[PDB]
Amino acid sequence: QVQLQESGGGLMQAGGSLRLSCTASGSIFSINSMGWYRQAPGKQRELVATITSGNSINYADSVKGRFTISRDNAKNTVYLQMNSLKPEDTAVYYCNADRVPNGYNPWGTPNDEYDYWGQGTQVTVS
Amino acid sequence: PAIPLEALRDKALRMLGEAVRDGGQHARDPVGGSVEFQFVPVLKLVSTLLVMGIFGDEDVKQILKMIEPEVFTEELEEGLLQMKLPESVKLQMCNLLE
Amino acid sequence: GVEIETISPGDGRTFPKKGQTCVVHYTGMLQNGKKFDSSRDRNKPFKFRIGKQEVIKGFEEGAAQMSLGQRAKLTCTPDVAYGATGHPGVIPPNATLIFDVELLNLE
Amino acid sequence: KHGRNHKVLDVLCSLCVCNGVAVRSNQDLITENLLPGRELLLQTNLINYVTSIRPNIFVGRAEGSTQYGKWYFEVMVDEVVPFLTAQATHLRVGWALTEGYSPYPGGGEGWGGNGVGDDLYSYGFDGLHLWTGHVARPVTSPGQHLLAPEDVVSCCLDLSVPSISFRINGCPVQGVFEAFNLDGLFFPVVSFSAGVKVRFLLGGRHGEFKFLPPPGYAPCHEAVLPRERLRLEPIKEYRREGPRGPHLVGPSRCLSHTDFVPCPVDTVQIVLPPHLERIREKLAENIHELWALTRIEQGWTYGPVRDDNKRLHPCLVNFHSLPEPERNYNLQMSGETLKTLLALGCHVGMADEKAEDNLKKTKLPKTYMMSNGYKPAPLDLSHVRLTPAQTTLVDRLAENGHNVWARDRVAQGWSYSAVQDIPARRNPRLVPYRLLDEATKRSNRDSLCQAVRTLLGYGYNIEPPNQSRWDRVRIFRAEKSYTVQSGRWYFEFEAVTTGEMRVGWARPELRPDVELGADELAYVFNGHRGQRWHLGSEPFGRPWQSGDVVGCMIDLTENTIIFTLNGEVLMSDSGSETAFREIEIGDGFLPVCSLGPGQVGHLNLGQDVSSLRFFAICGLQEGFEPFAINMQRPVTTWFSKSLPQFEPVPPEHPHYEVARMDGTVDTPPCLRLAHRTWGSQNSLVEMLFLRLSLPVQFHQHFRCTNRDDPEIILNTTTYYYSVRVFAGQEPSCVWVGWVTPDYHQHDMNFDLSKVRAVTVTMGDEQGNVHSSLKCSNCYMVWGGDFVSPGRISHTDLVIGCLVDLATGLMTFTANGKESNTFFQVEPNTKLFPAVFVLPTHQNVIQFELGKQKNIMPLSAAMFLSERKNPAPQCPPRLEVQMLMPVSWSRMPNHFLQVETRRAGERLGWAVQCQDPLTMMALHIPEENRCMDILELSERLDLQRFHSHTLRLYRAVCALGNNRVAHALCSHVDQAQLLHALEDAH
Repeated sequence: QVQLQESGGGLMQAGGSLRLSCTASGSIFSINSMGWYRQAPGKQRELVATITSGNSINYADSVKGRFTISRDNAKNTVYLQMNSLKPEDTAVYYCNADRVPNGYNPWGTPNDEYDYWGQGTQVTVS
Repeated sequence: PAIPLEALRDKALRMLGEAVRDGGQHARDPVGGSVEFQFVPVLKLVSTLLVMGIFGDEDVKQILKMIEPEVFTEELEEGLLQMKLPESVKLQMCNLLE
Repeated sequence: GVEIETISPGDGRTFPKKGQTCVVHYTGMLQNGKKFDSSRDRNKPFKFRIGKQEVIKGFEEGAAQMSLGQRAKLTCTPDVAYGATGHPGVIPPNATLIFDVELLNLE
Repeated sequence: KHGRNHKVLDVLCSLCVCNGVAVRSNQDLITENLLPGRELLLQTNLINYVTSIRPNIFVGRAEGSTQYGKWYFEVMVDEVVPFLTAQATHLRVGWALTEGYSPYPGGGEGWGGNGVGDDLYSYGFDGLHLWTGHVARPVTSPGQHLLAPEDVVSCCLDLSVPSISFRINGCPVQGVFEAFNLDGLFFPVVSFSAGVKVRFLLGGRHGEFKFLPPPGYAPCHEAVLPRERLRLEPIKEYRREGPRGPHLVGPSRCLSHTDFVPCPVDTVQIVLPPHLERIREKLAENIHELWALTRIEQGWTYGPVRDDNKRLHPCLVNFHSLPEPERNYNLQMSGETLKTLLALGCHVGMADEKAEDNLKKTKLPKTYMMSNGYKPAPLDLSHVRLTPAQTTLVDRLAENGHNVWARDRVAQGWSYSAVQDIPARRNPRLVPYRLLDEATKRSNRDSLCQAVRTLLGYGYNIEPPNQSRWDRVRIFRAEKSYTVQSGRWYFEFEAVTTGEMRVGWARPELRPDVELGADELAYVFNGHRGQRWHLGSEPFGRPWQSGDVVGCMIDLTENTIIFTLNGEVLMSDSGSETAFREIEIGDGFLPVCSLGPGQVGHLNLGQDVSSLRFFAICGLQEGFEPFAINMQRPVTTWFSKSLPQFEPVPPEHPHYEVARMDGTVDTPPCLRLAHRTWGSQNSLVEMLFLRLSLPVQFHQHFRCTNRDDPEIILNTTTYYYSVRVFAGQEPSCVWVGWVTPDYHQHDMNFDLSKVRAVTVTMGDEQGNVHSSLKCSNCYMVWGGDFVSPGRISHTDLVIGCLVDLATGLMTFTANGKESNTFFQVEPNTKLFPAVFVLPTHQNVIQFELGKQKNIMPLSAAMFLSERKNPAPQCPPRLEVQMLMPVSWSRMPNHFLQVETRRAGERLGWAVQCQDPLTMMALHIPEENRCMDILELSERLDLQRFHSHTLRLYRAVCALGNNRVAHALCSHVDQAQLLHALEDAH
């Protein structure tokens, strides 16, 4: 099983350096992508800048700030640095792994449904 | 033991009436498996209640109609003596006439 | 001895006293769930007055203890239900009679 | 000691009265001796019907299943009529198991009117009682009262640990059922009597939870399957209503817990030919082309920075130009497509090497190229389309793919729900691909359809590669009271649902086990295959169509039987009009029909010519009387009821024999079992269940706590019996023990792991448990223990069993070694000795009914007369019985009308019933089972004994014995007598 353990997201003043490390331990097969999500208390989990094994970074409307992402397949470790802190940015962050690459899948719903979320961590902005 | 006389009287009277109608009609499913079982227990019950005296004057008049509507009339239906009957029915009806 | 067990709550205030007649629709069975009495099929309430002890002590005390509008179960030992003196043909000499009684229309 | 015979009753009547003079002393003695016992004598009493309705929600966890396992629902009761129809109104709410819960109208366990919680497979909560296995245990509640109007009952079921819990008016119930078997699926169920009005509350749109669900539980309304819809339906039935009238129905096919678990086929392990780097590359290219065209059709564009919102393709190249995390993803999905194809029985490789040369692609205008340009020409695949075999290949590939995905989900912990809840790790697709709806199947197939289209376009070498009989057969027949042995009779059968229907005429000696047409006793016609069956089968005519009517008709004037379809007379192969000829009258013939699962059809005997259709075409103008025309009351029929019940040894059984040797010196009386045809042709082997006819009952109060000693013999309570297992019989598949009077497991693959067991735990308000009672339908010991305790040894295995009726404990010993398995029971419980055996040799087992030192033999336990005689005896009544799976029963004349609908979103589903219905029950004391009095019409021996018993009642009541008359009034009631007089059947 592909279990993603996530640690980080310390609380301090706005602009404090926050680096989150997620490692995906499991079968080496079907490990080509790495998504991130954030959900604040009482709202939906929106997608963070998602990086895939070819270091392909896909940004969205929620990447406002600095969200330096860096992955490594040698031990399936990915570091997301949201070192910029804003009052809206407070959320529980989750790290996701899946076989679907570059957010696309000609295969279809099976591989699409082949998602593997993680335990995640908490991030608050003061 | 005390049992409601009049309710059972009316129940047995209507049982007797409908049994007489069913017997007069040709039915291949007789009550109790035969005409004997269809009538004789009912005749015993009615005769016992009649000698008991629970039956009223109107009920006795109705029983006379069951026996023979044309002979017992006051100023189509088949009389109870007209159709073929088993010997047990014959004996019970003779007891009634007695 | 005797045991009482309420089944559906009643008024709770009108406790019958000596000199009153009560009507009950009861259903009595043996130890192994073997029915022997019922006023539900007799189509008549059972009438009994307290003081004349014309009924077994267990039944009169069970009726006296509880109030109006109450249905209950009475476990009456032979000791209060004819004892070893039983009835020939029905109520076995050694038998704890269970009754499902209900109290209505105190006068 | 000599059964139930009416001649002894005649002797008793002669003792009572003779020469018009009655001996009052003798009459009183006989009365006091036999009436008060109320045993060894048939008993009847007034009962009412009970009807049970389920919520059509099936939940139950299993290994690899997708069930959540924590469910909760609510029931509201607002109209209760106390003492309706001179009987307390039945009303219970609870859960029931899909397997083992087989209610029937009338009869059943106990005295009758069984509800939920009257069987071990069901568990119910009354107003202040807990019902399980026909056992009621009082439970303490803040408000102790029966089900009343304006009452709320909340039921919560947990499968992770086997827990059932209830709550009344917000007050939790401190009595919970625990440690029950989890085999099968559990569904809500409410049992009720007349004069009831309730509403379900399943959550969501169908009902509302007035109280919050317990944490970790889920509403039951979200457990509905995608194609399934919420609708109240009986558990199983053999009849239904329709526009023409009564339509008999067959078995009801239902899902199982093993259907929920996904079971895939391994594909990635299998190696593949070297075609992968030649032709699978081109297939991957084609998939890239079609995918790029899908984006072109969408608003997508070729922007190297991947942005779904901005519609940008990361590669932004006509050729897919995808990197290793992308190109290898595509290549591996195509490789796994070929692996799945080969694993599911098909081939992988080439068949035509010039086929891809014939492929010419489809050139498209430059408008498809947008931004950087990602238009690859779709390779034309119209050269070879999808054959039906190829479509089956796509279906199986989609099944296997979604199956492996679903098993991965289950391993992750994904649990199925009707709605899609990824936050709770739930999908509507978590059920297997076979269990998916047509939408999801289509979504998981269309891409594979394109892939197989690519496979065909290139011209590949791919190419596609006992008790169940009674469970799938139901039988109905006319009553044996209408055995016509002459005349010309017509009757019609409409088959609304197409199936294996077998309708025709059968002799009165038709065994329930024998299928119609397999024996000469019935001249039936199975038109599903369009053949006629009589001691075999033979083609005849053509198959019908859904909704066709067959005019089954017979002439004993001509000794023939003919079958006509929709007014068309069916022809044989030779062209003969008559289906059969030379049909001797013999013992007569009766209408009969045989239905399969999920099958419905009307049976019109021909009582009314106005409703008799096609009679003019088929029967009329040919002199053929419609059957049962002059019947006034509706014709009573009989159905083959599938319920395992023990029946004695047939002395003419072709395979098994029982001998009765007793009185031998230094050996107690014993019953020997032999296999007549073992080691020969047609030597059937299967698990055989046997039990002794008479039980032993524990004392009503558990008030305990060389030359045998006479005082210990007189004062002892223990009882002993042994079983001798002969050499040749394997000591593994041998079982010895006791069975409750409600054991109905006719399992050919029987095992001690299959016995029912449930723990009833009673606690206080504080939650501290103070009762830990255990209930089971079988108290019997493991045979692996015997084989371990011991090549075959010539010493016969002696299995001894000791039971204490006063203390209530059970101990087992094997060849003088005391096994560690102990049992404890409750007072006032009766158990039957029983052994379960596998035929392995000519001589297998032998019941030894004897005694040990200071131990009293079972003869005293069964018989009161021999209660103090130490000599062991085997009276003729004590016989051996095995379990018959299916027998015959009588269908009720009338059926209850319960009206159920959906009142609304807030009100959920409204269920109401107010129709009274009261039949008569005849209860057997020793067997603890009841039957309808009308069922005795075909059982003359019991009818004869009952009539002689009534004559005995009159004899003891004769000559104005008023005390005896009063005593008889206690047993035989005024209401029962009045209803007997009012009865017509």
